[PDB]
Amino acid sequence: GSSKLLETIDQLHLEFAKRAAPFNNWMEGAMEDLQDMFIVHSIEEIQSLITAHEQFKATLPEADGERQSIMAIQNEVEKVIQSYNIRISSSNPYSTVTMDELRTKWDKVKQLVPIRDQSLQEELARQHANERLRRQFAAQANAIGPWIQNKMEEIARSSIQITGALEDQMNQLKQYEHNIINYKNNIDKLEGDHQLIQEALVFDNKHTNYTMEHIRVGWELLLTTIARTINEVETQILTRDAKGITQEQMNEFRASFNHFDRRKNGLMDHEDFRACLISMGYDLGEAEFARIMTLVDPNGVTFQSFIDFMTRETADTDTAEQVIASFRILASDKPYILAEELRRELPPDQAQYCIKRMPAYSGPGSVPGALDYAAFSSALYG
Amino acid sequence: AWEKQQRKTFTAWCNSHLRKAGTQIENIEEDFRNGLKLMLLLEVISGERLPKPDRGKMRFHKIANVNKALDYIASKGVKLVSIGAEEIVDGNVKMTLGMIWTIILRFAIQDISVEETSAKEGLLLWCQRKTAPYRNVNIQNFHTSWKDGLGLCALIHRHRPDLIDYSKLNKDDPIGNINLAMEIAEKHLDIPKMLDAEDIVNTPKPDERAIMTYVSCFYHAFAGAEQAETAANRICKVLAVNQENERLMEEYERLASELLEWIRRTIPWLENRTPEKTMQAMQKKLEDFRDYRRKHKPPKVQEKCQLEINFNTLQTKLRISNRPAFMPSEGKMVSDIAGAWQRLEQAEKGYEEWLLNEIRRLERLEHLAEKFRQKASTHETWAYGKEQILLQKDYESASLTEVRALLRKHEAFESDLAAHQDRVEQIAAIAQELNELDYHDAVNVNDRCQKICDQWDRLGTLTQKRREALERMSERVRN
Amino acid sequence: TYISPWERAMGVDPQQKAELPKYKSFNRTAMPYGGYEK
Repeated sequence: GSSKLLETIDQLHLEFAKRAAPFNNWMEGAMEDLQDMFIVHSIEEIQSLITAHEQFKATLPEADGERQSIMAIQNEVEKVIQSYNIRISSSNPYSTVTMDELRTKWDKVKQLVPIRDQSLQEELARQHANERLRRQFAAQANAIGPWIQNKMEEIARSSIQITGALEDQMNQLKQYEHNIINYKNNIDKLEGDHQLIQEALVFDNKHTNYTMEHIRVGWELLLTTIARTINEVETQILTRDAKGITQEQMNEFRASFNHFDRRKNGLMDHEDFRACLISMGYDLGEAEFARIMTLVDPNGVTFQSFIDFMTRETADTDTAEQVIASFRILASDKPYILAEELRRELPPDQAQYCIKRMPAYSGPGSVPGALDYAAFSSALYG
Repeated sequence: AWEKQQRKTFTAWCNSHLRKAGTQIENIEEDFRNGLKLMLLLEVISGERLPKPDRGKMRFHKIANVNKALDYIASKGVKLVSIGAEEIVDGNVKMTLGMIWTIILRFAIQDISVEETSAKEGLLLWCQRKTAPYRNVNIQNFHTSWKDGLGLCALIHRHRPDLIDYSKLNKDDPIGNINLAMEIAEKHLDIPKMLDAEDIVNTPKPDERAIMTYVSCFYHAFAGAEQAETAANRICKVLAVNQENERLMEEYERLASELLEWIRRTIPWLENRTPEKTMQAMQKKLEDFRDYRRKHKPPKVQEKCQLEINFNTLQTKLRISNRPAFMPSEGKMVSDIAGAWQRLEQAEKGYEEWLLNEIRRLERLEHLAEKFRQKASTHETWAYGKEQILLQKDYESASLTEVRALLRKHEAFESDLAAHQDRVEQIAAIAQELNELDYHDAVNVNDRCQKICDQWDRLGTLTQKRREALERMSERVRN
Repeated sequence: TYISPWERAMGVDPQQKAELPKYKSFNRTAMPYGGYEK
């Protein structure tokens, strides 16, 4: 009877339920994973996500075919219940997922696809711009980093020169310092690139081995090394000029030092110092040799030290006994001096420092207001 | 003529040094006879201790004292020329005058010569050196060159140019120029008039011993005026040296404490390795550390190696001037300054790296916490939805036909539930990572995840409890 | 070589790159229609 005509409706309703239910959770799983949150720190990580999205976009025509194939069964159900006018609820007793539900959910999947590729293309652009910053840093750090190392070595070499001239060493150091002052222009520009990288949240640079802190430390080291070594030259000149020896005579001593140097690293000494004594003066080499062997070092013969020990025996300086005698001739040969006397001869500016800092005489030939220049001058020299 | 000039000069020279001694002579050939005035004159011009002169009332006493004074002249060693100790007491005019010149030469002419030339050569050289720029002056001998007396006025311009009008003086009046030069010397330089002008200019050759005596007193007067220069240049030397070294010593203490204090406040900040709750706060910490390394440490690096060059030059200036070494304060020492700068640098190397490694770990937590929030809510709604359709126990009113249809509808509610298995697994996995990474809200993420997992278990058992109810209905009508 | 007053005073001798923790990215990809193998 009607059990044959109505059986086809049941076999259609079960084919719908068995096709629509798995397709529904595919769309439910696609709607969620399509608008999923991502974070990448490599160009390969965005290239893999864009590849996986192109694979999803590729199967969409096949998914639309199954979408129409599932709605074909749904339409054919409403077709045969209209064709044979059999009163029923027209709501699939097996699938609780209506055809309208699968239609609106497909529209949602359709709208998320253009969003996902525009968000992946935005992050690809971010990753491509970030890689440019990574490369920009490695371009300067791998050039500035080793440059600093070279100026460090150049300065370390100029502060260990055998052919020492001091005035030539100062002009060479003033040009190594001038190279540093015109290279800072590149380091402050590198600091700007480092800021652009760390502000882009980038801790990734395989293109370089040098960190910014490696350059920051190296630059401070170089800056404190040029300032240190320039002062060394100024100190050697200030002590040489105070020693009284002339500039040409100093270079002459450095030249005589250089040839009597077979050791090179150290000063050629022992019988070579005897060969310096034979050039000038006569004999006196038995007590003078023994004194130079004791004068090698007071505590634990040196190259620079040899130059200092030759210029040490020639000693002539101005001390306290010279100024105490000069204060006595001021006081007209008195063991004390008056405040009135100090301002009578000395310039008023320099006279007032004495009348204030000079102590009480209190000696054998005592007198009120008598200043003691013997204790004032002997304190100035320790 | 030589005796008239010796008598006036050697008397007023004796008077110039015997005014101090408290006695005066009038007749040089009579007052010196006893030897008392001669032994007193030697005590003053030398300033040394001399033997005791016997009073000389007796004839033998006078000679005994002249021999005492002449025995003192043997310590100097000066040669004796036609001189007798007896003829001094006798009153020999040529002998006494010649002996006075011996005394003037040894004490007022030999100690004058510093160019190792004895007596006249040392005094003449000084007269020629001091009268070199003067064109109208010519000094070659101590007699005809002194006779004009225009070079004596030039000598007073050589040390006091402000006191004399050199321009007015000419050779037309030798008498008046000599008179004027002796009045200036007597009224200001305290050199009494020993040479008479009228007598010298008339005579063709004046006595060299008398002229040399007058010049020696002029040299002696200007010896202390030029000695003031030695005293001024040495006091200016040691005062400028001690004032500069003391100023530079005060700048070391000033710069050492200023640097020491900046290191004191930037050391705790640099060694605070306690991270913040948000990546925004730590990224802020990185920018203020970036400002420190770009605009705060670089000048303090210059002031550290400026303190080194300043201390270096300070110890050199003291060493080259024989002054003792500079000793800084207990806290502002060399080892204390380098020691504090060493403490500062260790803290700054870790601080960079650490800050990034905190920023990155926060970056992940900030993302995974938001992702979890999003996945938890989309599941919470889905789970609530499926929970209610199972709570509707409307299946008890059904026939075997409706029951078998309801079983295939519940079969779909089972397979679709199993699809959301890895969704719940993902929620549990990303909450586990927030707990392992010490997220600040990992106590409330664990509650939201535990409640979701405890409900998912009940959802699953309730799913299988309703299948068993439908199966109990299908196998009921079957029999 | 050339001694410094600063070095002798403090006690000078007279004669002489970060591996980051790796992370399990929880990035998810939507299932393409059919299977995952294609």
